[PDB]
Amino acid sequence: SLAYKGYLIDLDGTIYKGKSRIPAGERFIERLQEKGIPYMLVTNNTTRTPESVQEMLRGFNVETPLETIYTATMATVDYMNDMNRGKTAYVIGEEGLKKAIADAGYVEDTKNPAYVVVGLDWNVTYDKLATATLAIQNGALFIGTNPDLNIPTERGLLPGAGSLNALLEAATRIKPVFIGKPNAIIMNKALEILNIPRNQAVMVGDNYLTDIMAGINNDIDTLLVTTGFTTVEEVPDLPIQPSYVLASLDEWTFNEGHHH
Amino acid sequence: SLAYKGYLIDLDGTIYKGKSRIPAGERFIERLQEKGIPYMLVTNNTTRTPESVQEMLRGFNVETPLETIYTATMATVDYMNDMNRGKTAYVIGEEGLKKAIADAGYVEDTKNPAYVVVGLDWNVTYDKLATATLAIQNGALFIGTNPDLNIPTERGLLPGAGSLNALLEAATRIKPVFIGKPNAIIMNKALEILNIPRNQAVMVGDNYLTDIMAGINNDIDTLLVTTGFTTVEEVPDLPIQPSYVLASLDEWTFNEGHHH
Amino acid sequence: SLAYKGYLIDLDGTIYKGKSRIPAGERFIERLQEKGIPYMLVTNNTTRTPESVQEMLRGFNVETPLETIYTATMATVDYMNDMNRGKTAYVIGEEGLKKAIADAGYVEDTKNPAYVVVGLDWNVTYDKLATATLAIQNGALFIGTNPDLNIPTERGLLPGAGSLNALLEAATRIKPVFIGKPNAIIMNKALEILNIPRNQAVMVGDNYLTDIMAGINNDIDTLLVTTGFTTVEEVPDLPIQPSYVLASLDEWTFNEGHHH
Amino acid sequence: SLAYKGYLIDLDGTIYKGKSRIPAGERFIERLQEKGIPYMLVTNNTTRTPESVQEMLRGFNVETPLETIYTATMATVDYMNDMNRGKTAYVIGEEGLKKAIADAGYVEDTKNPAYVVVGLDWNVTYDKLATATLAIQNGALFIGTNPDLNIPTERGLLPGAGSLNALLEAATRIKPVFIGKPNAIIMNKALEILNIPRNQAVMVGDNYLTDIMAGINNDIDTLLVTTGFTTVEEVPDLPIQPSYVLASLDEWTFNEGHHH
Ligand code: NA
Ligand code: NA
Ligand code: NA
Ligand code: NA
Repeated sequence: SLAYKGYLIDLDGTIYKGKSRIPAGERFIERLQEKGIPYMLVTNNTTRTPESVQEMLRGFNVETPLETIYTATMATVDYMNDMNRGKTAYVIGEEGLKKAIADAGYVEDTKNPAYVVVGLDWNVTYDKLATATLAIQNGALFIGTNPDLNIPTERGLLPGAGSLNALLEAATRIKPVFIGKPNAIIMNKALEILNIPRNQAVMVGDNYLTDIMAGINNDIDTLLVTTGFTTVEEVPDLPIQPSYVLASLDEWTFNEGHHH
Repeated sequence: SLAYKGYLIDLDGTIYKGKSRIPAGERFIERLQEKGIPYMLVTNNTTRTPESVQEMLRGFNVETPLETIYTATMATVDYMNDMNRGKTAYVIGEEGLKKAIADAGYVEDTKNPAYVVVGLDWNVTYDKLATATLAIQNGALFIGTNPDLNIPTERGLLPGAGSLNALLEAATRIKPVFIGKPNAIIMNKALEILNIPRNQAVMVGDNYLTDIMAGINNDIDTLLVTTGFTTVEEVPDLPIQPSYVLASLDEWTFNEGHHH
Repeated sequence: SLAYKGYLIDLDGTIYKGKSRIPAGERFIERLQEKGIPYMLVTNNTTRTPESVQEMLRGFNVETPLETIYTATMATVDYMNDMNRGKTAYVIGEEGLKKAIADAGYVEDTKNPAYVVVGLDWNVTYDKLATATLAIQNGALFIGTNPDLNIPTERGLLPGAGSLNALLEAATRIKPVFIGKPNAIIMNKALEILNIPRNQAVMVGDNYLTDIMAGINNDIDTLLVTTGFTTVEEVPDLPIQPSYVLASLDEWTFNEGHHH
Repeated sequence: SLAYKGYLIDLDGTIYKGKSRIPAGERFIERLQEKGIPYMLVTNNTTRTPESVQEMLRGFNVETPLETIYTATMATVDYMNDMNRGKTAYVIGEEGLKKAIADAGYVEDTKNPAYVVVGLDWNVTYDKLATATLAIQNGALFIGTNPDLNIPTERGLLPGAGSLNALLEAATRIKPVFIGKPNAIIMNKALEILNIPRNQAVMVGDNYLTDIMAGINNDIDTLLVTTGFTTVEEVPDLPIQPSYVLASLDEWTFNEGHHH
């Protein structure tokens, strides 16, 4: 009857919601901190530095150590460093991702790069896509930062990183190695930093396809909170139920545990 | 032992090859004309008017009546007119396609168009893709002009119309109605203009996935000539052999026929 | 303002429903007959001879000439005869399909058949699937009779012909040529027998994915009647609306027409 | 310049080949043992107990502790125990898999089982497939033991577990959680038993799509030995090269390491 010993937690839709608060999300982090329970904040977003995420969270009454924040950009860089294929890349994405990759020592090579890395680019163009296509055809290791097919905006549900990757997969017949949730690489790396065994951890989030499938596919218990992307109405028809479903994180006691 | 009574024929790779001649292709049309055998020239290209195709072919010693030329742009417009969903559209593509659609009376509606039509756009942008995504989500009838995943260029095999459509299918979960070869709509419409029964026609081309599958999927005999996209080396491993495989159209006698 | 000149019409779910009547379906055929309007009854079912369909329909007060009935089995045989690849086949399916193929002169070849043909087999086995896999790998022309993923039964929605084909596509990497609705081959052949131009015909049925997509994908107007597979509640969320949606075929006047 | 500290190693195609020896594979294990380097033998096969694998390996001059053997059956049971959805299952597979699941306390429930588990069944039938389909539709957690599309036999490349899963995915629209290589679950669990950090481990095998993609997708260095499924000729066209490619395991020194 041991309680969970560590937490992996989504941000947008869970701890805050766009520009709006989720006060129970703020209290969830507050309570983790008061109890001394380790956690990681795990996001597919590739546009912010961890410093920027940390500062943004202060506006929602969350003061979290820098080292608790783990983004798909960090995991992408970490994977590139591990695979050790060479310090050249061609990148499609926002400045945050491009700067992280360049800061890690990867220099732009538009023709024979070791890596082609593709995240959301709000200003993607045919020519960027053609450049990536040829580079992939020429043998670069093709990485997608995150598989999300859409990104919610004030305009509506626009194409996400996963849709841009879909164009290149169609054009090259090469499937990208996707780093972000629900895939293994970001989960393994976040678990490593958490330094708690997988069977003592819980993944907490609002998004069934990224957060909850992250737990199902990687064998980690799951807490779905219905404050974000996955609506209350959608829960009954989920093919695989999460370990827990909550309307508010205030319902969580921290006494919950695996097989407990 | 009746010879084929009509021909459906690809252009680039078959009658000419980019800026270069295929002299036996020119002689194939010459011989059709001398024998009085009806034919259509059927292309997935969406960037030229039939007038432009006709003029271009003169440079390769081919003088063909305007009415022999049938492009994926024409078939797209014809399909839109038939389906009669309304005279509004949002189009991704080159000027040739956009002008044809506007000339047909479709006015641009970026929000609630009856149709979203997607062909190759050498200058596609995130914002054009986002606009199409929302319009499709809002209920527009989503049409792809042609399914080709790539387009050959001097640079290499770049993303084609089919790859741009792939991004939108990923972002919307809606599969486009593809008009161009090897799909039925362009084939039915070309056959209609040809005015010869399907079982008395042959589809002639260089490209297995567009021309030869056009015949296999639509039940029309096929002549593969290995002067273009599908190489001589690839022929043995084709999953379904064409009705005929030729190294040069000069080998064709016009005495060939169905079950003959 | 010309009325439609010919009809293509689904059976189960439209003219009758399993063992139960749809009286307005019976009256639809009665009215067609009284008005002298040509029609075809077009079904993906591969288990009955057209004689058997004709006799069964008598129990639902429908007396229809034998030549009005066109099944996926007939269209499969017709396609095999047209493609003229040789009088050998390996077949997965029920006795009705196997007998039709043998009656057409195709002899069983388990190793090097010209054709592999796959429909629903209520008693499919690993060994039949392995036999078909090897035969396809060896170069046989792989045909699926109909693409339906499921078949409704008293037990529930069981795997259909399309699901059996899916196993073989996975095992061989070869996609079958699917004959049945909504694909072109059965539609072209039914239209040929109907002998009415495509733009003067309407496809009538209860099943969006087979009957209504048959019209959308092949450019034929569509009448969805909500007495069968596609429910009234599902209509608003259809990606492409049918030309007409009716709760009962009694609402149809026969004065309806294309662009009319 | 630290050498790898642990090994994950495929069996058939790597340590032996069907009924035939790979003597350098036997010497690879001998050398690991002499050097005291920990290893796991990781296989997608679901038909043998680890005792049976251990006995079989003795015939190839390999004496390995029982605890070094980790199969897709073990990992499937482990995952079912972890997910803790209930002690009922419906299983498609061979007796080895069925016995392991029953030994773990899962009782057969053909209607409302907590789990549906699908591996290769040499005698699969329509009725077993229909039973699984309904059980999945009814909400069971659908698990595929291993994703391999084919299984090599004396007859040829027959349908594998992944192809049987493909039928059920088509019939249900539910994708299985695949346990076996190259998926994360079997890799994480083997790594756990190995008790060596991921970045100090190497995955060794003959099969690009299962063993080498296991390393690429899960961020573990890879040794491809060309004695089995992936041929020497196929190596140049691999989309992502392994960390090492060897013609014989005799070329490996055990001085090789990560970034070393
Ligand atoms: Na979220
Ligand atoms: Na061509
Ligand atoms: Na029906
Ligand atoms: Na192997």
